[PDB]
This record gives sequence, structure tokens and C-alpha cells, in this order.
Amino acid sequence: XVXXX
Amino acid sequence: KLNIDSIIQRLLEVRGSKPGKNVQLQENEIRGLCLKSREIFLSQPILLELEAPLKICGDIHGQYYDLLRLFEYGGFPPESNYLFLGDYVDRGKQSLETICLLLAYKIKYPENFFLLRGNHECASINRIYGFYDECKRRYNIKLWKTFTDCFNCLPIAAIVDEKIFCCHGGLSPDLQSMEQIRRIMRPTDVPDQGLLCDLLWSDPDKDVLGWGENDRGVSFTFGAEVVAKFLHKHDLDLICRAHQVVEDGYEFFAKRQLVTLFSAPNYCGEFDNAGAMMSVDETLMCSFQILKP
Ligand SMILES: [Mn+2]
Ligand SMILES: [Mn+2]
Ligand SMILES: [Mn+2]
Ligand SMILES: [Mn+2]
Ligand SMILES: [Mn+2]
Ligand SMILES: [Mn+2]
Ligand SMILES: [Mn+2]
Ligand SMILES: [Mn+2]
Repeated sequence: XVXXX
Repeated sequence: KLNIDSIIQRLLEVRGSKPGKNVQLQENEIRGLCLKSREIFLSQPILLELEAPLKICGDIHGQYYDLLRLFEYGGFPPESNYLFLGDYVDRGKQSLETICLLLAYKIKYPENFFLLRGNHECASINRIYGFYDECKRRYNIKLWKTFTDCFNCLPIAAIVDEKIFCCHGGLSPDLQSMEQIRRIMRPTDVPDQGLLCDLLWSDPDKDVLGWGENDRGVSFTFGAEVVAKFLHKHDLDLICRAHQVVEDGYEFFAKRQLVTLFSAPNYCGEFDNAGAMMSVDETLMCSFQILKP
């Protein structure tokens, strides 16, 4: 979490 | 006033202790590291011109015991010369030790040790992804703001022997010449989209041939045709970049005209990736050292 988990 | 050798000694003292064991430097010592390194960053070009032999490393993300393994494998400075590609903090549990060690080595060996800016050396990002919380827990928020001032002065790109172009993220549709990079004035947060943003954030993508949309919500993707035209225009042989987790720690893109390096094994405790480091020798031969997950 996409900023990349 | 700053005892560099003693800070390094205290950071290296936990070598072979239980992974996760903290080094609690004094706040004034950490602030000293930030302010001295910032001075050095500002005295050196924003586009570094570097010469081989050199070991090149990708994202570390606060995995301090993995950073020590990279030095154990590659030779602790000044035994080898180093270029790091950014993403020192956030995600891992020891961003503090990680950044303190790299800033200490920059001060100690300012012509043999180099650090580029990544997208996580940016206040907006490091606020959410772990570095702010770590500073709040172990020191305070004013020290986090201090790091922010230091990060804003980091150089953005490097060229290794006129042939290997190095940055954190990748290429930009606004990038026409190397002078554009040199024009960028520091200190800068990265307030706008554009060239600087793209150098920190962009990604290769095999399913675009030109420029494409980036799933991250920011910047662009770029295809093989883009890499080819860039390496031609500026008479270069390779792009070296970081920013994306890859399984073997290194991964080739665009018909081996680009390599991605990622230096933090078992990223986040979730991926089963290796970490890697690229050694470039004096005859411009490249080799890869793998850190096992
Ligand atoms: Mn112990
Ligand atoms: Mn505070
Ligand atoms: Mn130029
Ligand atoms: Mn990263
Ligand atoms: Mn990144
Ligand atoms: Mn993977
Ligand atoms: Mn291949
Ligand atoms: Mn390809």
C-alpha cells in the first residue's frame, strides 16, 4: 500500500 | 564539535547483536549529522559526476541489520566507494540508525561516499510511511523536521564515467538535457509535478512503448523506446535505478538497457525478495552481489 504494502 | 568517529563506533557496535537492537544517539549528535551533511550536499553538484570502482545500492527502507550485511559483503567504508540510490527511511523498524550511519559516512568520507534522494526522503511521504512515527517514539517531531531540511538538499542524479545514468525513479517527458537537472535549485521540497518529481517517482513498463500512466497516482511510466532514445541522445550505456521491489534484488528492463536495484531482502517482512548491490569496476564491467532473504 500502491505508493509500494 | 561533532565526534564523527565515536558516532560510527556506536552505530557499528551492534554488529552481530540481536537484529532489532537499537542505538540511541543523543539528539544533538543526530542534529549535527543532519546539518554537517547538508553543508556537504550543497557544496557538491546536484548531478554527480562519479568514477569507478563503485558499489551501487538500491532501497534500504530502515532495515538497519541488512545495511550492515551490505557493508560486511561489500567492504566497510573507505575499503570500497559507494553510491546509494535513495529510500533510506520508512517501512522498516530502524530508519534512525540507517540514515545516521549513511550521513556519518558522508561526513567522514565526502569524496568516496555518495547518497541520492529517493521519493521517501520527502516530508509528505515519510509522514505516513513510518519515519515520522519512529521519530515521535524515539526522539521528537522537531528532529523529524530537521531531517526534512537535510533531505531537501540531497543530489538527485549521478553519471558513472560518462556512461551509467543513476537516479531513484526514472525518466521524465520534460527531460531534454542534463542542464535541466543542473538548473534545479536546493533546498527544495518537491512541491510540483514535473522533472524533479519524475526523477524520484517514475517506473519502466514493458506494455507501454512511449509514455504511460503510473498506477502510483503520480508521474508516468516509460517504455523501452524511451530508454533507447535517452541513452542515444546523451551518449550513455545504461540506466541504473531503484524504487521497485524485485525478486532477485536486481532486474533488467528494456532489452538490458536499464537495471533496477533493490537492497532490502524480505521487504516489509512480507515479500520473499533478495536484496542486491551492483559493483562497477575500473574497466566498466558490472557484477551483482546478492543478499539472501
Ligand atoms: Mn546482544
Ligand atoms: Mn515535538
Ligand atoms: Mn547536456
Ligand atoms: Mn522504496
Ligand atoms: Mn522509491
Ligand atoms: Mn517480488
Ligand atoms: Mn533479461
Ligand atoms: Mn524487456
